Amino acid sequence: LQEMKDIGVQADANAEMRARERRDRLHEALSVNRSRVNQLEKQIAFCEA
Amino acid sequence: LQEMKDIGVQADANAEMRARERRDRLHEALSVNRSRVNQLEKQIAFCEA
Repeated sequence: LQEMKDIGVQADANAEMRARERRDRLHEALSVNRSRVNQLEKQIAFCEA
Repeated sequence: LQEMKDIGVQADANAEMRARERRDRLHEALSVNRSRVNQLEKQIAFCEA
């Protein structure tokens, strides 16, 4: 129980599913935003050249 | 010790230091590799054109 106080995380079953859903949708959104950025930078680099 | 084998990690302090050092040298080398590839790609696209 002291180890639980040291890590300082509530980790409720409801909180766990909610946390993974938000961070997983965020991981895919980051990958999509970064892919758009890379695509637009390649197009812009081609336009410059 | 069974829990330590269920999480599947050796967890030795001397190995922890050696592992982090080897990974950090590789992370630094990879960052340099990406940068080199980006400038040489610019050179390639420009010189070919």
